[PDB]
Amino acid sequence: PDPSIDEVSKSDWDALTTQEQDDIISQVENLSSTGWVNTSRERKAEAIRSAIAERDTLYSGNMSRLPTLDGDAEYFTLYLSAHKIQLFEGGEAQSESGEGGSVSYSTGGGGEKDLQKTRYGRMALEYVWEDNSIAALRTY
Amino acid sequence: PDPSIDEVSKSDWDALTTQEQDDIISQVENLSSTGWVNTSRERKAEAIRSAIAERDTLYSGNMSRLPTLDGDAEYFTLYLSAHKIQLFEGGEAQSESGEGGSVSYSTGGGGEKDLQKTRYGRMALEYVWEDNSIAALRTY
Amino acid sequence: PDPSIDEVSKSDWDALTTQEQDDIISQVENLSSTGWVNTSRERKAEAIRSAIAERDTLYSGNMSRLPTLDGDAEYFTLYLSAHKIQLFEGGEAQSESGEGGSVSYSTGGGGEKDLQKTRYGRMALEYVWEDNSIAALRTY
Amino acid sequence: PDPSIDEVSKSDWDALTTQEQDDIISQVENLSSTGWVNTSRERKAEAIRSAIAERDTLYSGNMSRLPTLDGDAEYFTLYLSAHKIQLFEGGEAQSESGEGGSVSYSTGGGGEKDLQKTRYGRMALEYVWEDNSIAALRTY
Amino acid sequence: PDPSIDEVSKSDWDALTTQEQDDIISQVENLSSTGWVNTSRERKAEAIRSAIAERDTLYSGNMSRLPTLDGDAEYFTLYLSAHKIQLFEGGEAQSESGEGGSVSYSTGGGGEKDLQKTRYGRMALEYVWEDNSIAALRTY
Amino acid sequence: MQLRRSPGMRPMDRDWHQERARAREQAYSSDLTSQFSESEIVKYELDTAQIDGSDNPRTYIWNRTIDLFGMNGTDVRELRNR
Amino acid sequence: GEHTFPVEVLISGEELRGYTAGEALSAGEPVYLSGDYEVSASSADGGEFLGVNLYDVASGEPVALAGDDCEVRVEVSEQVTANDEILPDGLGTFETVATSAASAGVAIVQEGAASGEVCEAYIFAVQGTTA
Amino acid sequence: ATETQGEHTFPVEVLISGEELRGYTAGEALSAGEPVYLSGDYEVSASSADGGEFLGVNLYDVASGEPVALAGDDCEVRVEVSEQVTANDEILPDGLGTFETVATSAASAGVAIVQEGAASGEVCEAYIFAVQGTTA
Amino acid sequence: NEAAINQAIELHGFPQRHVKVGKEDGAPVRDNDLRRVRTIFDPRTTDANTAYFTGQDVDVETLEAHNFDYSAIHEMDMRNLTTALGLPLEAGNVGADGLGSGKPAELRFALLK
Ligand SMILES: [K+]
Ligand SMILES: [K+]
Ligand SMILES: [K+]
Ligand SMILES: [Mg+2]
Ligand SMILES: [Mg+2]
Ligand SMILES: [Mg+2]
Repeated sequence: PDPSIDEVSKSDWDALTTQEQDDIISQVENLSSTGWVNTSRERKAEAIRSAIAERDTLYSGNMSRLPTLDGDAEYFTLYLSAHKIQLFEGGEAQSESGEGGSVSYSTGGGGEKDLQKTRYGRMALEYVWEDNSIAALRTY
Repeated sequence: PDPSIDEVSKSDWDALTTQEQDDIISQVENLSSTGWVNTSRERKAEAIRSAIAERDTLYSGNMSRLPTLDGDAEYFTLYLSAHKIQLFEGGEAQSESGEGGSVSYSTGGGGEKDLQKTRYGRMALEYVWEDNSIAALRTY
Repeated sequence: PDPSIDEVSKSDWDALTTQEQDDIISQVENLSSTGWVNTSRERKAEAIRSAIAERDTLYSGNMSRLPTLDGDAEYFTLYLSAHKIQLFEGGEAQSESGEGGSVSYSTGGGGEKDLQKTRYGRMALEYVWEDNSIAALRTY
Repeated sequence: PDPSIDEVSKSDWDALTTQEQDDIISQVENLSSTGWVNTSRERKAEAIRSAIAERDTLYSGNMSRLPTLDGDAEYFTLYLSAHKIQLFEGGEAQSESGEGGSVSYSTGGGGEKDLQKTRYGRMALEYVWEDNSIAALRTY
Repeated sequence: PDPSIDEVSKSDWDALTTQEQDDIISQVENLSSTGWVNTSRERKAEAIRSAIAERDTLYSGNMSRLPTLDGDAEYFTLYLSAHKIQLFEGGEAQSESGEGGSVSYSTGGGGEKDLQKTRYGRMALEYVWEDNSIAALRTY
Repeated sequence: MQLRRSPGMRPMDRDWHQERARAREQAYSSDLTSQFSESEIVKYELDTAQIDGSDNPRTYIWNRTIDLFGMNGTDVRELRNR
Repeated sequence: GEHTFPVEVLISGEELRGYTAGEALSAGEPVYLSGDYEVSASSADGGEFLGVNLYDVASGEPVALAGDDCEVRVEVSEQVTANDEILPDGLGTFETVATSAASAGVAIVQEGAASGEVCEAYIFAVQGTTA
Repeated sequence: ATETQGEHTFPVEVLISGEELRGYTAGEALSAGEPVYLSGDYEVSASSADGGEFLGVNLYDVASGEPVALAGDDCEVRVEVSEQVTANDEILPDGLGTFETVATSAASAGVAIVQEGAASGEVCEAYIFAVQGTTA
Repeated sequence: NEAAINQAIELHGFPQRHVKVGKEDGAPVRDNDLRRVRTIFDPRTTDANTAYFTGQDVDVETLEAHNFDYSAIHEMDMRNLTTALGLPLEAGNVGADGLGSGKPAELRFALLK
């Protein structure tokens, strides 16, 4: 995308043209085989705006003078966006069934905090020290 | 929205025009792929009014000099609102089955506190230090 | 409502006009998408009267010099009312089924104490230090 | 492939011709007997670009002077790509059933971390010390 | 085979004639009663090339001057190849069912790590000290 | 009658001096609300203390991310040209 | 807002100089010469930078400037990355040369930061009235 | 950068004057006298061939990831030049570990000024007066 | 060894305060968050009878003074050096059992004379 998702903050996102936003939306839609086609544009936009906000407010700053967002900020924001869209869609499907057959997925259910609860969140969680607390500070 | 949900108190919400409330309601409805269309306006207004009230009474103030609402107050109040609407709808659906077609979601035994019991609540919880008690004071 | 549910004690509730009570009942009915419309007025009035009484007797007074009702007293009393109505309806539905399909809710567990046992009770419980014993007192 | 997946960084991937990318995509598609043929070209490209970015940021650097990527960087990046494509498809299937038979795969996860959640991730994880922390450093 | 699989490195495999590769592919196909006949040549070639690379990078060197690949390096590379092919086919079958009957296998929920996930991996694992850490070293 | 907290008495209190000195030494800015409790601001009349960060030693101390020359903790108001 | 700023402006460097505040100024604010040894908050687009104010001052008070040849913590009004050149934004913050109408910066970002965060930067130049 | 004396080769001391020594992480293996630029958070790498990539010169040979001492601006340095230079020439990182003139480069401003002239491949003495970063 | 002892006393001879912040497996605390905690517990601002009030998720741990026998190391260094220079151990302000009196004293003083 012309502006990349890591280059824009919450106020910048609001200032983008529809096309600049649609480029980023289209990139987020690459992270699912279904593309979440049955979810409308406003909801995808809201998920991205919200992911940008959380990146800048929850997953920013430094930790023992290391960056908190240690991984690629582009893919972190896209995975955080995909996590949000999948939660607006009601969560991970553990199983799906109908006339076309049945499938059951290896989700395991061991996750209990927010980012642990979907595959996109579990990917995003590697970019940010797995939410570990390695901050350290000194007196002088 | 013209006034943003983080800019308004409980008294301000009561003072807003119907359009200013409807813009905020429309924003909250973006957080579900279903938009909770079968739940009436009054209930969505009550959920938002309650979320604003609960933010300002229950997730406000400081722990040490740090603010207790660390994340973006907009998305916090929206996720707290979405948690309330989903509880007014009866809770998370763990599983849904219709005309043969069936789905099961990876909700699991996520916890026992209020915010742990919904996907929106688990998201909101990350903005407020996950309800941890990092407060500290000293004598003078 | 004209008098708010936090502005009335049990004897005040008894003294209200039918319309003033109906405004408060209508506010409680917003907390469920169903409105509990198949449960009669007398039962909703009894639940509210009981919530007012139970607030003033069990969820009042100080712990240390902090009020035991930390959150908004309005929404606390409304959630406590909704909790009571949901218990008069038989408890939380964990699963529902018929001609129109099936749904299972993530409302499993719910601890052992009454407020833990429905979603409205779990919400109410956050307003009141989660029923914890933080009171301290001294000699002089 | 002419340039190999281990020879290209994120910016290099963007600089490749469509044919050089399609050769790398074709190599990744060898890692599943299904070839993920129902996923579109853009999604496979996104998964590879992400795997390259994630390798260079999360699985790079030294660890007690040992390189953190100990195994072959080619096959590591391919397994990390296949892991991502499999997560864009859902999870791993634990079970599949339909008109033509049923099967169950013993794809039970080794734990809650992302790489543990698919067979490709479990393979990739052996190339990188199984995500262990063998770093050591001295004062001078 | 004329060049044996233990005599070729990754660059040697790429330099073999198609017949020399097909002799080695044929040998790997003997490790399953099904021969994986419905999986194409290029997937089997990718599995073998990957097994050669992974042998030379993850299962090479010494521990206390003992070779880390203690068993026959031919059969280790063939089992490592068969492990990869079986994972490209989706994993172990735990259970299979259809018109021709049903069978369930003693797969029994094998442990968290890569080689533990299939029968070929469990065989390969005996050739490499079961992935144990018996290395020892001295100062002089 | 005058209590220790009564407004006419504050200048006589050893603690009122000591904690105002403490506040001057401990601030990074004149913006009290971001740094001190309502209790501290009222009890020690911190509006009237010349708080601005200029008397905090840590305003002047080098605190470099990579310190080759072992030079962190040095205070610039102790250099020869000061 | 919380206006959170437990921020030590100086990272490293000897190069602090004295001026008179021409208005009330705040720690980490970029400033320029508004009169004879008098300094005021920099406007946008690169005609106006001498250094950053270390600590809060009222109008007419003596002020310490972190000049060039010095290292500082400064708030950015946009996202920035290592090697970005930056200059005063007019809003009491810095922004990139790339965002501004100016062709050249006054400090070089050494540690990146998101919009409204504090970056770590090395000040290397001053800008005045060229017409 | 080397001086010959009989059989012997001596490394020249890079830093002639100045005290703007400052410490960074090596983003790659680097050798004494190379021009470098910021490549990540407190991380420096060898400068590319035109403008916008200079913070200082590396003072000693390092493996990747080691801490590096730079001479920054406000220093006089001994540096190898890839072309003939004269007093008053502005010079710029060359992309080859050397410097070259601004006149030769695609850029329009230097990072150091030549104080003593030198032939191609010889050691120049120069004063570092500026850094260069991403302006876009 | 004298330099080693002096340096070891500075690092190890005195207890040091270690405040740990946040719940274990809880929400992470960043450097700016620790800055506001450092302000409350700053040893320069602390005085002997300061009391602390906290939530459950703040721990005031201690690096204890890590006992080592620098006296015995000093005695060993002095015994090495004094004997190397031919002096009696007593010239170094160090003594030993059974060497203070009788034939054991008479001999070392005979050797010195
Ligand atoms: K005191
Ligand atoms: K502008
Ligand atoms: K050129
Ligand atoms: Mg190795
Ligand atoms: Mg000089
Ligand atoms: Mg968390």
